[PDB]
Amino acid sequence: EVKLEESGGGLVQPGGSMKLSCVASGFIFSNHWMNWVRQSPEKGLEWVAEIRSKSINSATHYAESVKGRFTISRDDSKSAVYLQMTDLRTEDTGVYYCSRNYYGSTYDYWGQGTTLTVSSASTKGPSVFPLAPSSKSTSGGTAALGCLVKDYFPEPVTVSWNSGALTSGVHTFPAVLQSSGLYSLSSVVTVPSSSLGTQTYICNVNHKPSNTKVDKKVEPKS
Amino acid sequence: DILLTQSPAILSVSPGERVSFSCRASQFVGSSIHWYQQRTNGSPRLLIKYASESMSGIPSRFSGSGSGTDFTLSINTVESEDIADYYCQQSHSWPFTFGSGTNLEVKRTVAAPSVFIFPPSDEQLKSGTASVVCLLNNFYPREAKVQWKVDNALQSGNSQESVTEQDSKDSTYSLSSTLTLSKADYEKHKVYACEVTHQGLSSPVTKSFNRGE
Ligand SMILES: NC(=O)c1ccc[n+]([C@@H]2O[C@H](COP(=O)([O-])OP(=O)(O)OC[C@H]3O[C@@H](n4cnc5c(N)ncnc54)[C@H](O)[C@@H]3O)[C@@H](O)[C@H]2O)c1
Repeated sequence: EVKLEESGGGLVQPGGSMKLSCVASGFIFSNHWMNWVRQSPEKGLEWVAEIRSKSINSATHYAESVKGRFTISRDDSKSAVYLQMTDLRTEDTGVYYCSRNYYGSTYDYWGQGTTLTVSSASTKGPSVFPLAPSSKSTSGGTAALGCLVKDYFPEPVTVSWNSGALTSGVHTFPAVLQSSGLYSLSSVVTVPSSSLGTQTYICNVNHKPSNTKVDKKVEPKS
Repeated sequence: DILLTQSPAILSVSPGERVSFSCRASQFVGSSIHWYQQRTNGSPRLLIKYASESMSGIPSRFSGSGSGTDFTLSINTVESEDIADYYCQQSHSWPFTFGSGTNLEVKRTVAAPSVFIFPPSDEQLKSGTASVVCLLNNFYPREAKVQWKVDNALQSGNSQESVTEQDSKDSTYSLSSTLTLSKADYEKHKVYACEVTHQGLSSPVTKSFNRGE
């Protein structure tokens, strides 16, 4: 199985620098051309940079919008491709995908993306509060519970339930920017009302930019 | 550079029907058009290479055709699993470019939301703020109205909504509405109520609690 795994995203001030990494497995890395492709609401999917094989001088190519600011490199001994970004702009904000292109044709494998935010605001880790079920959160045989993940910056946060064992019925809402400039979101799940007080429900919140890793047990109230 | 135009940008089809996505190139690209599917929170997945060649493991209901400048991705029978954004990409010449994407919505029968209200946690109240959350779960169509009433006084300017993308398993939406007050203002009132109207509800649904019970 081919896997591509990016890392290094986060928050940086305008004009700043940041290096993204991607580690590949499942193909002969040194033979293939590694790419970064970014995605934003405004520009959609956008090819950023490519580095080809060492056999053809590890040749690099850049989109015109990043040329002179970004440098793509590879370490074949680590099966790694890197994107060193400098002089970053607000409009460089977006999700950055590691991707293989098959010798100038399809992007036939993609990573999961790593998020870059270019902004002058500061990192802030969230507070996590339970959305506690009762009877006004019980619709017959179904109850709802959740976690409120409030006042953080930048995007993203990830929320899992019971360390990933619970995925059915989960809704993690898009984050909303509050007037304070901080994000907030809720993650909810619907469960059998009979399971309240007999099954444990824990939301696992991770906000990497603040090194926040919180597990919140959500219990019915008093 | 070659511009790929995907129009319409939004398609809505009933389950079981055929749908076609359009990708038009501003210059000749031969057959070098590739199609990708990107589900919500997911990565692009290559479906069709070179206009018509479906990748291994792609369901047989996906096909592609076209050459020159006019290309079509087709899904013969549409299931809710096909809810996604669909992108074309050319590799006829450098730099490679992508279309802006077309979103697929899959219609379904009307589904009224299940409604739930959540008081603010004791934990958050110690921090001087109260968030009250109203959840509308698994409804269709997307249009819904949520109103906050505090001792029957209609609230304005102190709530925000968030809606999920359409669910690829049941074609529904879910919505959260969060009312934010200072603790001082929260403790000045008793009845907190979320009132919901939706095409599937024969009369508006109110979920409420009394502060401290
Ligand atoms: N001249 C060709 O190699 C050629 C010609 C036509 C078609 N193809 C197709 O291309 C596909 C893959 O070809 P391929 O050569 O890229 O890999 P491969 O899958 O054919 O690998 C075969 C073996 O060659 C060695 N190899 C390949 N690259 C190496 C490297 N950098 N360092 C050390 N050993 C290496 C490895 O031992 C590898 O297990 C195959 O499916 C083949 O059918 C290749």
